[PDB]
Amino acid sequence: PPEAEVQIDRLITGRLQSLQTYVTQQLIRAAEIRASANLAATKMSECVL
Amino acid sequence: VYADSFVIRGDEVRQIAPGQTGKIADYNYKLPDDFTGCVIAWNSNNLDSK
Repeated sequence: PPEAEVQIDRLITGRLQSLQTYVTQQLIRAAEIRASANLAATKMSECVL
Repeated sequence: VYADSFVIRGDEVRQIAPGQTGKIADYNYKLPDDFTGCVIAWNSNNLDSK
């Protein structure tokens, strides 16, 4: 354990950075999708009805 | 604080430290990994060597 803690720390740092990157990309893509969905709702309300 | 006094050989002095293991620091006296304190050792050939 005393010398495996460092390796586990390195792996934890790498995986945490990967997860943070994925979460940020998902947030940005979801914002874009929300903008497109607002546009689609506006089209549905102002064209169909 | 605590004071743990004993007599060990000069070779096994390195065994009294967090982390590394050995016959002395496996069944006789082992330090915690996050130990806080100091380890004090000195030569005593003139007192214990009968």
